[PDB]
Amino acid sequence: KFNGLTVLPPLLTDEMIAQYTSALLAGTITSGWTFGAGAALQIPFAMQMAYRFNGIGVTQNVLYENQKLIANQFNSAIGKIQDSLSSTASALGKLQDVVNQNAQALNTLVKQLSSNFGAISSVLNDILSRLCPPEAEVQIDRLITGRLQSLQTYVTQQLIRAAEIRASANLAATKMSECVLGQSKRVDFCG
Amino acid sequence: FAMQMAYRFNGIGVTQNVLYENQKLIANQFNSAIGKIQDSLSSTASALGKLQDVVNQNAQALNTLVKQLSSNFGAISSVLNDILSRLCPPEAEVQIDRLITGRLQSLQTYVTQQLIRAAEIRASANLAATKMSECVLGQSKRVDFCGKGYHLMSFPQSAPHGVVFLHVTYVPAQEKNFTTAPAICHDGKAHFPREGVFVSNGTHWFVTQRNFYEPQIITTDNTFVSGNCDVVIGIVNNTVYDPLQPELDS
Amino acid sequence: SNKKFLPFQQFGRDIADTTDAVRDPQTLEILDITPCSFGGVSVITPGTNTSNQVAVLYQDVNCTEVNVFQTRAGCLIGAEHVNNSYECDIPIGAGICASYQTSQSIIAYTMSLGAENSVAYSNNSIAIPTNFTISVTTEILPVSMTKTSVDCTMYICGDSTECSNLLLQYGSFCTQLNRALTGIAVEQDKNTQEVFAQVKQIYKTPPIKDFGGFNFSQILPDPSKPSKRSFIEDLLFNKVT
Amino acid sequence: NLLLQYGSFCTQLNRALTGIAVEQDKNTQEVFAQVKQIYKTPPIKDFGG
Repeated sequence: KFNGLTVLPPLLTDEMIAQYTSALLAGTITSGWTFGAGAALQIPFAMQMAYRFNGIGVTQNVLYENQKLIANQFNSAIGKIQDSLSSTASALGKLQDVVNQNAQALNTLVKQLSSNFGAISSVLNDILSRLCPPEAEVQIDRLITGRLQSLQTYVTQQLIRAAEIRASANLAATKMSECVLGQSKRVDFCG
Repeated sequence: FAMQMAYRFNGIGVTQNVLYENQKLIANQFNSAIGKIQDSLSSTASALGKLQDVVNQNAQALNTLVKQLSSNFGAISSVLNDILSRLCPPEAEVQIDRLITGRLQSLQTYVTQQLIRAAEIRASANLAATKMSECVLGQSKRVDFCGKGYHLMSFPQSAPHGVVFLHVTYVPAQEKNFTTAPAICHDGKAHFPREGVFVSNGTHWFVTQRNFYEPQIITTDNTFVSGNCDVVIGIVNNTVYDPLQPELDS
Repeated sequence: SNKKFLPFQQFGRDIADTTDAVRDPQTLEILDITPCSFGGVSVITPGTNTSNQVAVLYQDVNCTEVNVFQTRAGCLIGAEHVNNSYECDIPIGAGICASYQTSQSIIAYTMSLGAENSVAYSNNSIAIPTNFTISVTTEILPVSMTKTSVDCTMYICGDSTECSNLLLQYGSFCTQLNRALTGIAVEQDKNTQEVFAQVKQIYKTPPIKDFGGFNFSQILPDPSKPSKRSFIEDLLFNKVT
Repeated sequence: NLLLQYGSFCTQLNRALTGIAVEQDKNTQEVFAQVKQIYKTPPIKDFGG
């Protein structure tokens, strides 16, 4: 908090992320998947799903002869997402855990300052005001040895945990390219 | 090789008459695209940033490890041969145990940096080994896994501690608006395209393929019948030509 | 403060054992102890190859505890605010990126995400391309890293018997750093094995290069080089030091 | 002054926590910022029903 543990702000604000996921969203709706290849090409959305049904081997007469049925099975399926989100708080478990595992590892790092590590007192301003500089340099060298080990433990937890998020961002960056900007033939890669 | 690219165009839904009728055009758009790689390499030194960083982050972590030898770690001198020549073996074993405790912590910090960094390269080698198998030795239907655009083929090139691909991609360029329609009444039957979509330049209707404007007369060899007109939203009226009819007309 | 101490209580503490509130031992009132205002100082600069002019980002303060611009990352001093929005050049944080442009100075601006482009959608309008282009992009991936190996005895206790005997008391800290740096250096020969050595045989080109009119001579190997490497492989071997 | 005897243990924990904090702006860069332009919806939402 006041111990030099700053939190740097992200580069892209939450308003800018909601402009990419409108640009990635208004291109999927109006332009098919050709906004991932080259220039975005408008196509009526009833004719986009007839491409999408051709990608899964369903002949596109299934779409146009059942367009009012799929419109009511798609709109009612969006309407069940909210009732699956506005009541069940455990839906966001993978993202609340990212927030929890970092507020845990900072609040373990801050509580290491209250440990004696062999020295007579965990307050560094209480050794300097109660000991002489030949003796005080013995006590302070136990705290510096103890606290620097607590940072190297923390940074090593952060390098390994940020190597887990990068492996989960490159999985998200693959599902953004192959599954939003196109149609995937990879079974159970996209739901 | 002129027949390999006609397989490669069939992989992206472009009918191979686009290739053979434009083979001299693609030969000059492919050779001039290789010729722009060199001018993108022989001038811009920041193109190889992912590979120069692998060399920099390891010469940095060795030259931090070597500079740890010049630290006192609490002992009286960072030179170990100056403690042994200036102290007695009851006292010198106190000073040397501060250097060994300090330097061994500097190796465990270095090796832990190397295990995590070599777990990043292995995750970037298995991504390269996947792009070698799926994108050189084949053709990928995975969008933006092999360069922006519809992918045709790749060519690997070696590189200092790394690999460099040359993803040859197909990108559509010059467009036209068209009034389209998902279906066509002919005799009450609703003709739908086998491969492609219906368009119109404004007066007459044509079926054409999806990724290159190649208009064709709407016949029963392009379209298939399903149902009747009363269900499809947006069906238009047209005549659909029959190839068999003028044969039996004569 | 409003921290109502009990009449036996003297100090108020923090989570990290530092004292957060004290009671004044002459006039018995309660005083907070906030430590004095601090923050990181970041120096936004273009390269010294270009200029020697900088602009200083005081991280996470306000523009009172110090042309002078306010961000959500702190008080940015030395960079001029510009209403225009460009691509990001030197990233600051919370949407602001700085750059060195034109009479020249350092500007700071809310960055732009791309040109706005409304697609002319309607329920019966399709846009089919009439012509194409064959673009050859370049994707550059790391495969291996430098196979190092550190002698754990000669590093710590170099050419010293009196130090190497003290190192044996710690046990197998030496013989597992030589194992961990071998377990890296083995798979650096496996990463290069998996990426390149996938073809079972060594194919080679025919001597007549009639590949439909295409010209692969810029990527095929050159026999005139001493190490038979292509022309683009030789451009890559001179851009990496 | 006692911390300066340990050398560059300070100036590599500030490098390791910067090398994380840079790529946290690269992860959000790679996931979202793939579209080259910013498209926006037409004002009439007749998307087939």
